[PDB]
Amino acid sequence: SQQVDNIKPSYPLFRDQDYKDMLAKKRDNFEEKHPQEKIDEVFQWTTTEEYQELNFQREALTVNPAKACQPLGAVLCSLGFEKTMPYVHGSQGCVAYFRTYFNRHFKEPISCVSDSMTEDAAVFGGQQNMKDGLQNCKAIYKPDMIAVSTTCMAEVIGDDLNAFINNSKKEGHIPDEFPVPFAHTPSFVGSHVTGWDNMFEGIARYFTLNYMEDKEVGSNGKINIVPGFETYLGNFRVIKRMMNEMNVDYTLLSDPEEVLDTPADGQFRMYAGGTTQDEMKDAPNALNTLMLQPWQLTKTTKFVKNTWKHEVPKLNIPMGLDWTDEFLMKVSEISGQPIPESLAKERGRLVDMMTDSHTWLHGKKFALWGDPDFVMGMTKFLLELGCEPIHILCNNANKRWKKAMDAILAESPYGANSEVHIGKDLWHMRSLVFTNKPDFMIGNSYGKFIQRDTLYKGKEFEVPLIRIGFPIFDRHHLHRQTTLGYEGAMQILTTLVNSVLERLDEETRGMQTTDYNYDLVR
Amino acid sequence: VDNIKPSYPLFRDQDYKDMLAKKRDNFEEKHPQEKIDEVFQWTTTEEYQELNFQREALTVNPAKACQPLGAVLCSLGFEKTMPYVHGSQGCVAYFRTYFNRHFKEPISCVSDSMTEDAAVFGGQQNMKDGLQNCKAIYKPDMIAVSTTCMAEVIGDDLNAFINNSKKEGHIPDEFPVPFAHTPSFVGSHVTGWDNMFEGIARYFTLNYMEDKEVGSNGKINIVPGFETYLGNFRVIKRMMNEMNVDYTLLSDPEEVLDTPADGQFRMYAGGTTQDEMKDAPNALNTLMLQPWQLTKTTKFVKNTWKHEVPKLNIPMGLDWTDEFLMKVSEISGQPIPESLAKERGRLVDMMTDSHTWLHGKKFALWGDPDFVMGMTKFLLELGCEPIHILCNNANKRWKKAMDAILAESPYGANSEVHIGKDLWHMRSLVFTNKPDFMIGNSYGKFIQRDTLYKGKEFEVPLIRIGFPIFDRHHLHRQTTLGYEGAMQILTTLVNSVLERLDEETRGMQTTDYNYDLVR
Amino acid sequence: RDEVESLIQEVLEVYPEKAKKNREKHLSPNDPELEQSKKCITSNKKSLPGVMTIRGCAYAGSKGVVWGPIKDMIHISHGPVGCGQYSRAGRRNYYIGTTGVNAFVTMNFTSDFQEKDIVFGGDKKLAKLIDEIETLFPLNKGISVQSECPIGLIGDDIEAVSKQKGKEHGKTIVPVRCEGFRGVSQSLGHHIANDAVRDWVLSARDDDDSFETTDYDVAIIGDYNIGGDAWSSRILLEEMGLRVVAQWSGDGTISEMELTPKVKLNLVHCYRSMNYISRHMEEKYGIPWMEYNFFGPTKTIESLRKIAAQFDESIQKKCEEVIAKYQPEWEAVVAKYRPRLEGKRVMLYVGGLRPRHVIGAYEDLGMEVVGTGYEFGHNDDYDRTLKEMGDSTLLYDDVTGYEFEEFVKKVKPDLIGSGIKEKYIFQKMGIPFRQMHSWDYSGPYHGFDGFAIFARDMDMTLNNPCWKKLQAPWK
Amino acid sequence: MTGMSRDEVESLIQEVLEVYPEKAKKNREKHLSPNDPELEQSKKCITSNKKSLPGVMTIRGCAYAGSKGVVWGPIKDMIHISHGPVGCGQYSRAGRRNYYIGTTGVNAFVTMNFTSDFQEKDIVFGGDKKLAKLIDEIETLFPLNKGISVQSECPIGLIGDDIEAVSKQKGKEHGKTIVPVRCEGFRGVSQSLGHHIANDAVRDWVLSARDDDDSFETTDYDVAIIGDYNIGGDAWSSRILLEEMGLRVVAQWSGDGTISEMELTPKVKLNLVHCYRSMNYISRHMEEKYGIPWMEYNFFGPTKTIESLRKIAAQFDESIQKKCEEVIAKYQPEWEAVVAKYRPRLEGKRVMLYVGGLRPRHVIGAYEDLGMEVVGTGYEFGHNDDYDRTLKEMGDSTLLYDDVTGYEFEEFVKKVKPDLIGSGIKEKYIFQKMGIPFRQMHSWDYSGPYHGFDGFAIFARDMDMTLNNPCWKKLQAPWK
Ligand code: ICS
Ligand code: CLF
Ligand code: CLF
Ligand SMILES: [Fe+3]
Ligand SMILES: [Fe+3]
Repeated sequence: SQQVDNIKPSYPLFRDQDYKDMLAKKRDNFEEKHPQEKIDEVFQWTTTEEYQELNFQREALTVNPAKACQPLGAVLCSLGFEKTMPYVHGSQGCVAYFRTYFNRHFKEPISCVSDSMTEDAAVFGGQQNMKDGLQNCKAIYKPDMIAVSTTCMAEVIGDDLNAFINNSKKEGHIPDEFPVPFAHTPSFVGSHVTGWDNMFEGIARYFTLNYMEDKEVGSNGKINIVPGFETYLGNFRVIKRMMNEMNVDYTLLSDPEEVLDTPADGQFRMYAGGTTQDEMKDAPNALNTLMLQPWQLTKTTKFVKNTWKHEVPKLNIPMGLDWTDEFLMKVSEISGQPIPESLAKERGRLVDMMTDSHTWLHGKKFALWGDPDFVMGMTKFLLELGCEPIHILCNNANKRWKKAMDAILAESPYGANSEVHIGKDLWHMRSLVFTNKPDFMIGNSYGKFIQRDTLYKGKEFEVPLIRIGFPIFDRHHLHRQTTLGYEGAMQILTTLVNSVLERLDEETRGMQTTDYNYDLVR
Repeated sequence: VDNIKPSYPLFRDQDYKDMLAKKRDNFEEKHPQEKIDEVFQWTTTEEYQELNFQREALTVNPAKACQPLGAVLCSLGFEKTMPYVHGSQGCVAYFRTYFNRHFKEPISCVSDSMTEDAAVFGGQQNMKDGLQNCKAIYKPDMIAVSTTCMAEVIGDDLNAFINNSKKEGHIPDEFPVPFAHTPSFVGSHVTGWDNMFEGIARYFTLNYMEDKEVGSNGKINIVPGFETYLGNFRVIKRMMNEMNVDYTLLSDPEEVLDTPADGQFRMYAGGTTQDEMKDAPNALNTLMLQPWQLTKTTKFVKNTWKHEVPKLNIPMGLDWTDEFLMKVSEISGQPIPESLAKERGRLVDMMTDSHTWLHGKKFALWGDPDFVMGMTKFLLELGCEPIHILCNNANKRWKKAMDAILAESPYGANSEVHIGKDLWHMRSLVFTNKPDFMIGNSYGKFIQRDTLYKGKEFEVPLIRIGFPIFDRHHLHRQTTLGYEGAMQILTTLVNSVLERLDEETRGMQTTDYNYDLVR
Repeated sequence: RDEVESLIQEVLEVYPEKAKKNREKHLSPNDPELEQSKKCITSNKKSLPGVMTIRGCAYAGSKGVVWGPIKDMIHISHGPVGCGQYSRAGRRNYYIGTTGVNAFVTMNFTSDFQEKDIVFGGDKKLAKLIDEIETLFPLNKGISVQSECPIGLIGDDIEAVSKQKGKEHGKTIVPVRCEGFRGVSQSLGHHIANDAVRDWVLSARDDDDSFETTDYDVAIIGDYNIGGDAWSSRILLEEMGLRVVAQWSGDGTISEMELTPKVKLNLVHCYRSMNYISRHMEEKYGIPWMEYNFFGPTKTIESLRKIAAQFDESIQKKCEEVIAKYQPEWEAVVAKYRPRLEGKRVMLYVGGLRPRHVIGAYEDLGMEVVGTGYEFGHNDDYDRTLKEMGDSTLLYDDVTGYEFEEFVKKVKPDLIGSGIKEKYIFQKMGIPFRQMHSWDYSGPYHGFDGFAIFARDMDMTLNNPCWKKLQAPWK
Repeated sequence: MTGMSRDEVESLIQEVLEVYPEKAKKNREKHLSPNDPELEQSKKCITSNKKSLPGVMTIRGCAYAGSKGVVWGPIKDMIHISHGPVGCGQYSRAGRRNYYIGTTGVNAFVTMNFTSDFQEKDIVFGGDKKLAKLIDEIETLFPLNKGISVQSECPIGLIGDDIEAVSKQKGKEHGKTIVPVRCEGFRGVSQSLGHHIANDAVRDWVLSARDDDDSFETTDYDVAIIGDYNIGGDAWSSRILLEEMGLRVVAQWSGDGTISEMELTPKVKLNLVHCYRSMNYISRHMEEKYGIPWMEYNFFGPTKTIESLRKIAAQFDESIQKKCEEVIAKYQPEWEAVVAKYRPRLEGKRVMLYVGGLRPRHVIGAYEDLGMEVVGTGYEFGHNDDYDRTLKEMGDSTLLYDDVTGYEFEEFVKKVKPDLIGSGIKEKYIFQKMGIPFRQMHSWDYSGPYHGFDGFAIFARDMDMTLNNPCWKKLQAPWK
């Protein structure tokens, strides 16, 4: 039943007694459900150390991975270039998932096309799909550039992207001069951040590899910045803002912030902003290139060092306090531009907030997951805050990354109780937060199911989720936030301390039981 | 060790529970828990609310401060200016502590420590010694004098006292000592800000109007009023800079309330210069960011500076930020840049992206008159229903304007505006006509505790927007003005709905359906 | 209307000659007097390469749509990590259970294929994975292996692994060859998933008559409980005196599917996804199946009476009792919201059922559907749409991103109902948008209780203040 | 490195005094002095309890803060009216962390702000009629309150209001205890006079309520905790130790205190005074009238706690003394583990303290139990007897500052260079900007309790957390 002035959505509607009786009858008569005592016993078992041992012994089954596949990262990289259409050579189901995935995180239109390879292309190849798809995409959406990646189907059948695109231009389906950079992005290798790295390297080598003769390092007086797979708009904005503050000429290659934040003013903009082809062409002329996320940009770093002859600095992700200092000083050294007093004031304000909030964050235990560079930066900032990241997880990191993380934790007294897990999913994380409970989780929206599980064991066992990372689906406009620089550190610091304070208020709201310590002032 | 428990988990141990139970049962002579429960249930009913709204002498949990607090904040907005409260020192200790806990920053303010001796002979000697000591010790460029209620009750003449201090050599004749009478039994803290600003503006410009020409410096004055969000000062400056509009933000405390921690303490930082105040009558116009709390300043600026002072609402939400930008554009002749149109469009895009989770949501809000009016206007723009609009400071004129704003919107039909009511009135309102959320300062946390105690389904979560915020950190850095402020408010509101929904749907096998990954 | 054909001609000029000639077959005005939609529109063909098609794949239609909602079964996304990750908890097929213990819908079980699995096969990895599932999730009641694209390309044999492991563990393991390249859309995923149900689950209790049966046993087929849609439909059916033995597949169990061959009537809500299993059950067990529509009071009342006519007079008497009981509720909803929605025009584009099933609900609020289309509807889907849509009204099969935008720019509807991939495109243009797949995370919309939510949601979005504020006042 | 010599401390005192005007410098010179442990009377080295100099950033509050904020407000079952304009009650609302157990708004009212909210009509024509009507509304809307206190703010004593007459009439009318407190903020020089006024209000209106009442059963081990305000549960950590010793804590006020506990105090055998400054007035009265001995005790740090517990137990029979050794032995491993964990990370650190009237000397033993040295201390409103007790508890040639100004305390810190500063919220953010770790000695930085053995673990954790926090090593920008 529905009251016209109290219309209930699904959650309060099905908690009505008539729906409760229906569901109980359905469960008891037809569902053949396991008895609730057995269900409770099994759930209690899944929270124990014995279950965790079996959980971590598995080698074939992945449960709730914290990673995506390569072409998703390639699409995001392609979206960072001016009037560029992401084009995934392969099956159309992948593109529908890529677009939907980015739709739900950014709440924005996501432009990406497939050439709809089917069972016929499984035996004959996707050459005809490439010729028709490139011609149709150019004719319909009129991009200045088509960036081609691959689905796993095209990779498994061994389609030659270079030959297919060359044959498309020779047979007149697209002009010979039309830029069609390509990258093989196999989804059974690496993760989405690997696809971003491959796509950027493909675009960079498309525009510069055969034109290195007239290039001179430092002739345009700029600094290239490669962000990598980045889903926070504020991270693109904070880097540009800091470079403008230092009066440092820069080129942000793969800049998607404009197209991922178009205004709603009565018009739809398929394209907005993005790195121009002239910017990519002139990139070898820069003084240097900075990898914002060096752990996911190894193929790009190898290409830039070997082809552009840029001495890419060994810079960490500019996260927290120390690494933002190192990034700013490295930018200052390369460009010769002094760090302005405004940035020193911003750093001092971040230090002031660190001082103001240190009592509520010291000793706080965190389990975190995400992409390798974000996780490393988050761990570094947590150590700077006196927090203990006790469960550091990265589904898509290698052993070299784990070695660097262990060195970072060894440098800090607050990393002594820390364990780094690589190649582990969020079902592994669920075991970790049950057996060695942190105060909070830092991760994407998939951690909400871990919080539900820990709450089900008990309120005193619930581990609240702090939503930092990708993807964020159950909150709105968090993609506008910043995690890089002093501004990003301030936003992270404010989120962390107020998560502690909000959790403490929830624990102390109980009248006459915990309402002492329900302090007005914290 | 390894589990050192602070107060909350420590006293929940069984040994402390047994101790507290024995203490209550043997010595406290407490009312029986059944009677306590019965009385609490009574205080949540409509019958209690009618008695609650019938009181005329008792105020319970007010949502306002006293005038000198606003005067101190206004004084802090001027360059190297020491707030100086003529009166008893207990007021200044409270003013500094109040601002210390909200801004998490040092707050400079001095008292002349008027005591029982000054209750009979006046505070003239305290003024002479205090001005001399304050100048010699802290070396301000300017001393802004307000009053505690003690000095106002005994009728101390600020003008005569400061004049006698200069005549007898305790301070130089040319040293600027603006003053304002700020009686705490009149108005509220925002009234003190208005009085202090009018006193400073009058001090620097009233006797120097002869050579002033309106619009000769080509700038626009901005008077923010009592503002405790650093981002509000920042957003106004940023918007004027991107419009290439020359402006003068009078009473700009942004820098001194956000000094960096770099091994040095800065008692003074930034602030409106005395030349800026002196040249203010030469501006094209003056804009009151919070016109309802700036009436005395508005009257002075219109009648002395001969500035038109357009009837502008607070630049909050979408419509009123549009009006502010178009009024700035009209006065300065500078077109609104495409960057601001893009920022407005992004705010509209977020309004579109979040409208399904905000439509129909019921809010009880309180705070200062202009912030409440702007919050109500933005809530109506979002399709939300502000059902309990409370303002302890506002007059009947403000209530009339709010009723007109609500009458203009179909989402204001179920709205009631309360003036002269405190947060105990608000507690009854959220019990008898329950909103989904309350927007207010940290004092609302006790209302949430009460509504949770009645039941989880009755709990009204508090969204912390306003002043003061004591139980959260660095919220004073955020913005409520402009498109950026509207975006921050929207993000806070929609994610408060989503976080509350996740809390209600986290229960495994009971409400874990609708615990959606995608919202 | 010649005007609609003129619009179709104008949007067609952008395409190259080969792409254009293909697309004219998929756009046509609606002719209610036409009996066969083959003579006006063409469907279920291959998507043109290089266009922003909205369609998914066979894996999305099998794992996402049919198998995934089965709560007591673990569904392995067999292959690389991508497909299972993007489809994890994305459909809102509601269920009741303890996730990770006896329910696994919002979970992402995957084999996470690496290069070694692509090069040397993943049959051994699949066998090991099933063992790990048995150890770590012992309360699962069955396992499905949803093949992603590489599985059918590297020559893996998941049927042999499923057979051996099912006998070894005494479990039902369903190999589904739903490789995303197999068809042209999610539609073939429905057929592959339905055949997997028939070949591995449906005949489990053929020689088992222990389940007690009544004359009023029904099974809901093709209702995936989107926001509790099947629960809102089930309460109406059981208030009518019927016993809903099974529902496919939202909130469904493996045992419910095994009990379906014992019902008296199969109520098919989504014909497109589950007509395969309904025809098989009619030919094998003799169970009649009928299509029903619980969108809006008018369709719900008609379907309830049509269902009750399949039983004795006692059920028909209870049907009039249910209709009378809910009559004040939906009449109050209409009285409240029809004045705010009367005359508004809607353009719809959903998958294989909703482009035509929701039309009556819109017409109950005074609204008019001035255009509709299917991502993967067949000719029989468009046959059903012809009479449910007004004359000279736009129909678009497998509409591209460009075509749908151009149609909206000309038709100018007051509301668009479509998927998440076009939600934010038309919100930029200032047209109110309602998600017709996830119900914009609201719902349910089925039954009488769902109609109140539907009318509230249409009113909330269409009449939202945000839509009057897209133009800057100074522009 | 040796601590500052006496000569260097006087030299530092002279330098800070230079910028003062001559009249101000002469006054301030009497309030700064090196510590002389060999000195018996602090009058000959430092001067206290004088008027604050005008125009200086004094940290002191007012008599209203010392009466309403300190003594009366923590009484949970009583409603306390901030009689006057809205400001005083608003700034003191829930700002102290006097912990209590109750249903707020029903039977407990500590974090509540009851005020008469004076307007100009109440200033001009008086607020006695408004106060009478206000008390009626309190009775109607809060019927479970067990008493009412009228805390006068500054205008009450200036406009000639008569709150004693209103309180007497309304108390008879409602059968309720109404305590008029003339704690107008201008009356004294600090919160200290607020303590005396509040104590006299307790004596004149509450303490005699059961003089002819003997129904309450009494034991030989009855004690009352006087002047413990349960800051973060301080009195609860102290009470558990006393009752483990076999004592019965009949009364504790004001922290978590009730009006009935205050009325039961004249029936105890011993009055344990933690804060002498705020409650020595009522303790002397109870000794002179009821013959109850009172003794000062210190539960800061294990060394002071053990000494105090043994000294308390010596006031009773051997059974209490035996239980005292059981309590000391039971908690010995707990605080020794705390010392073993945190003393290595705090040994040799130097701390400067500045709190109101008790904590500048009471917390010194806890710091010394952690290996730390207090190189400077001072009082906002401590009297000469407060400084008498500090002399022996404080190191030789150590800076002492009475009613220190904002300038003076900053200049002292710049020269002494302490590793840690313990002071109020008005000094917390000044010294954190200078890069010196700061701990609030009033609110315990919203941590605590610090009393007793359980409080010592929190205290050592808090000192280590702030002093050794990584934030302090990053104050300087690397490029600067
Ligand atoms: S199954 Fe089909 S696309 Fe019939 S794949 Fe799709 S939950 Fe649509 S129009 Mo999403 S044939 Fe169901 C459908 Fe309709 S996922 Fe749902 S809304 S009624
Ligand atoms: S059409 Fe469908 S969704 Fe596409 S792959 Fe094929 S079954 Fe799957 Fe999968 S991991 Fe990523 S998303 Fe693909 S490239 Fe492969
Ligand atoms: S010394 Fe003390 S705190 Fe000061 S007034 Fe006097 S009793 Fe009170 Fe009150 S309302 Fe505001 S804060 Fe004052 S100016 Fe008056
Ligand atoms: Fe958006
Ligand atoms: Fe600060």
